[PDB]
Amino acid sequence: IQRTPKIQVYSRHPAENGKSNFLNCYVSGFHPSDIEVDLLKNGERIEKVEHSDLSFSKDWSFYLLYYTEFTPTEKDEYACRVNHVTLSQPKIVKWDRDM
Amino acid sequence: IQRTPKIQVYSRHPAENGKSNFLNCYVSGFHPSDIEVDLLKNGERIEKVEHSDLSFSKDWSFYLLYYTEFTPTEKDEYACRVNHVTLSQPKIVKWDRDM
Amino acid sequence: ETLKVLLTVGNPISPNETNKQTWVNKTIEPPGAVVKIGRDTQHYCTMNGFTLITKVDWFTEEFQPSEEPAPVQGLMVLLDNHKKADVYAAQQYKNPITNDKQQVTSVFLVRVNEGFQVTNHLSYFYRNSVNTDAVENIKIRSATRHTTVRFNQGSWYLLTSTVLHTGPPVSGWLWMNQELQNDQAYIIDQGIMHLITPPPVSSQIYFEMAT
Amino acid sequence: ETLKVLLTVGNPISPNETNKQTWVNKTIEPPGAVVKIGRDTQHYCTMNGFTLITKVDWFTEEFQPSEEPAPVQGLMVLLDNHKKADVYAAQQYKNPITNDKQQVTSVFLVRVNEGFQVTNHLSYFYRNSVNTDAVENIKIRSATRHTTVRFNQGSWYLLTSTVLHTGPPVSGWLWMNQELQNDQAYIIDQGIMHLITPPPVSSQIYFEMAT
Amino acid sequence: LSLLYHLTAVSSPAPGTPAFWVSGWLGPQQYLSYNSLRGEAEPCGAWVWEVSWYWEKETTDLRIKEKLFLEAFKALGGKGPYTLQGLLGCELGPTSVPTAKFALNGEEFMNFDLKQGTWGGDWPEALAISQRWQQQDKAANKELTFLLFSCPHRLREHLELEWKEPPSMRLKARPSSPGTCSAFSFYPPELQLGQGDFGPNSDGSFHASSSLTVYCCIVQHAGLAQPLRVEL
Amino acid sequence: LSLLYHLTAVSSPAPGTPAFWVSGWLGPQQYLSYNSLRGEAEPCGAWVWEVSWYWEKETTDLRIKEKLFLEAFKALGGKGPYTLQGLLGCELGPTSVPTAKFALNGEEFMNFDLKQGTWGGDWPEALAISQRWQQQDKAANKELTFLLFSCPHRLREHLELEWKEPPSMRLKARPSSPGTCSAFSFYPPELQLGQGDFGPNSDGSFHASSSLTVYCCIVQHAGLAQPLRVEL
Repeated sequence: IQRTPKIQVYSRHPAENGKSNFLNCYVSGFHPSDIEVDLLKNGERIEKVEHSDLSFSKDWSFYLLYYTEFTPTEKDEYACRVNHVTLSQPKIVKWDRDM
Repeated sequence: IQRTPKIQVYSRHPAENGKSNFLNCYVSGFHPSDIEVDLLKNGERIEKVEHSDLSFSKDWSFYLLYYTEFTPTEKDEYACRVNHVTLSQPKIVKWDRDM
Repeated sequence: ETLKVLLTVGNPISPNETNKQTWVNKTIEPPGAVVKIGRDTQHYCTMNGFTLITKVDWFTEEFQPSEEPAPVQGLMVLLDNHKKADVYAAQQYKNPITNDKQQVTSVFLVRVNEGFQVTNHLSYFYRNSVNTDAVENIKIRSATRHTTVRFNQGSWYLLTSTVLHTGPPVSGWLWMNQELQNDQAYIIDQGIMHLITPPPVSSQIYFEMAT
Repeated sequence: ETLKVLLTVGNPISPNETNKQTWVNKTIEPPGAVVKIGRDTQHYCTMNGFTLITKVDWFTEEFQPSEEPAPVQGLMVLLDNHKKADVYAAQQYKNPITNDKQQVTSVFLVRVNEGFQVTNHLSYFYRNSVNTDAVENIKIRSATRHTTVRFNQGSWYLLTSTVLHTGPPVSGWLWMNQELQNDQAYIIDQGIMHLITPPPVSSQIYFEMAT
Repeated sequence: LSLLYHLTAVSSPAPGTPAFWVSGWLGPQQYLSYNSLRGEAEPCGAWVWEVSWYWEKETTDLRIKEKLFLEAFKALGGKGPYTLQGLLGCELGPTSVPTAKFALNGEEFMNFDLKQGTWGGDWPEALAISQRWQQQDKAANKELTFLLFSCPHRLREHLELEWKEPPSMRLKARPSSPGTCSAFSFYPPELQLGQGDFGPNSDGSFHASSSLTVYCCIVQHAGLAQPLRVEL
Repeated sequence: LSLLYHLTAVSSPAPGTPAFWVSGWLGPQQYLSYNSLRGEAEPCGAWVWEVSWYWEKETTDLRIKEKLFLEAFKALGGKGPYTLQGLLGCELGPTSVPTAKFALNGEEFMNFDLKQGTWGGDWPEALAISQRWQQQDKAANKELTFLLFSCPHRLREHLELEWKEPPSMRLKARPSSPGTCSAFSFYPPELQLGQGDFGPNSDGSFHASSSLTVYCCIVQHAGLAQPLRVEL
């Protein structure tokens, strides 16, 4: 089968300007496992990025977390660019501070 | 076919106590034409009764009018007793003054 | 004799369309404006379903290629006291509903000998849904659209009539003239399986009929 | 080879009853809790309709008394990765719906070799009514009741699956695993005519199938 | 308006009851009566007041219709009861519109075709009765003359009906369940007001009564210049 | 709780990407990692802090699973791409409940029957792979020992998880169309609040966020003694 990835963008801690924090792009429920994910600062690719092990849920759909250590400000925009087989166009999901 | 008779009881003129008037028992929409109808004063058969010719409407169901010359009072009850093939029990329809 | 039949469904008769609800005649009056099938005045029924048939394959009880039989003598399709079609095979299905009411559906395979059109009060079956295991029945809409239905000379048609009979079950063919009943449960039976949505064009429908 | 078949309908499988709506499986998951029919993991479909058959009459293309054939090699009915029934004949019906979506219904005549029961999310088709000539479609309830359906060893069953395929029409047998779709129009076709209300007991249903 | 004849025959009339009776109408008014017991065409209503050739001709015509109507029961295989009803008449078009329909035991089964000058019908009952009437001397010929010439001309002569009568009005409140507009003695019968019903009076007028489940009532009639309100 | 292993193999991995990787879990926490590129069973999270026989035994076991998972692709007729997923583990019943299911290209097609000590399935793909694994030396024997003895005993040993972490709460009002309650860094993942979603954090905690189309928010978590309200 083939399934599209559900993408969530959220921070480890509530966002305060100036303090160090973590940014998470949780991609879940996709199949097959082949997936390409980037974290973006102002539309540019962040190179310091770590991702957890690729696992799967009870329906055999893969989930995996991309995270980076970042310092939020009110002029910096963050987003997650995800590309998959079920996507002829890669999706970019902007980061809302409170979600 | 067989059809049950619709029975209406009404007076020619608006009912005033003491004045002579006419009482009508319009039986319509029944089939076959064999029908037995009586006009009742206090549950007893009125003998002075006239009925019009037996005709039929556009659906070939018979209609016919039974009428008598009577003087209404507030202590006299009038009704119409109709018996037909479609009726294992003859129906008695009391006369409401305003209908 | 019992003949098994394979009816090749043609195009839907207007106002029926390919992927819409099937419209069937509902009312049975005025008597001259409706299609009647029967022997005499005390033995007839009024059609509800009409379906064009483009090819008929004839088989016997023993399933062998049979030739088109003669019309059953006596049965006819009439419009305003005038015969317009011959009946070649027929079958009646009886199925109990409430232990004192049975759904009786009569199915006639006819060939129109003289083209005609009628203007009847049509309707369609429907069944609502509820979020419970409660029973939902199939009923007629109880509303009617007045529209023309046309039948062509030389064409073959499948006509159906469905009535609800109260009392003890009847033995032998039941003749009964009755419109489709409002707020009354119906079950799809052997005779009205093709009256929900039109059968696909050139698809085949099977019957076991008497002649 | 093409075999024509006469299926004698038995009693409704619980929770279906004689004069109620027909309940069919709707969901296709969890995969081990639903009935699957197909060749392999990339070629199978999940059943919706189930109907007990008490007698099967076999005929060839030339309509002659045929003997019960061997199961079609490869096709099987499985529950949780275990084969529970053999398929003896099958047929697939394709009918266009929206010029880019087709309703594809697969009908399988099976014999259960090992008794089993499932607990599925059932539903029934329905069609609302309006006082207009507007089109009313047939849809699934979109609500489900979780209940057990039982299949017995040695019995014969008629299993159906209906999916909606988007794109160009497919040639050859289409294998597709898909639940019944909410708020989606369906038309009763050659494969689901018996899934509105249960066919009368001992009545016969006809098919033209491949083996 | 119209000139219509209501023909009725019964195989088993009640004792002291005609087996075949006729009523003649000119619109909503009845002018002619006939039955097998009397055998006479008799005037009704205001038409009683004036010649003799007209009523003598009608009496002989209705006797022939009586013979054919009773003959129809014999044409059918004898198995009672039977009821033959006939609707013969016409209307004065801008021309004429004839009407000729017959019903057996309440079931419409026959007419009189105007192209082929005979009684039309393919029911097994309409093929036997139409035969028997055709097998009578000049029976079909007279019917075609009546439906196409005699009835339309007789209607034209009479038009060389207009009497009006306003309806007395009453509105009363009955004891409605926890939580009636009637009109008396009006003519012509055309009148508009819920669940109204309609019926005639012995004098030739009409009576209507509509009640709504509950305000004033409105009545429109040809005897009233303008619609009139009704008060409790 | 549970001790589960997520096995995954791909016929065509991306460049610099393992063709077979494993994740070991004790409930919601991952303790083990493995992949074909490294070939080593490595600790995760707080489990990195302490013996060697246990991890050495796991590394050899996961290498055998790697050989069989790649062998499964050969058992199927070569036509890529392929994805083999496996779910092996158990739970400590009041006893034990084993789990052994496999999926081919996302389709569940096989298990490990405990009565007949082999891999069960009647699909044409499950008859070839279960054969090939059975055709390997003592492969089925070890699986039965793991699902029924090794996994339950290993869970009993570890129970001789309890760490709590209350969720930081925030409630904000976004520009709703003309006319969001989130919890950060909580553990255990069980937590209740509209259209909530749920996801993990890199540190092992969890994050949830529910927003209702419009008021206070209620949160219940194992780290909180009693449910706590939330204010804007």
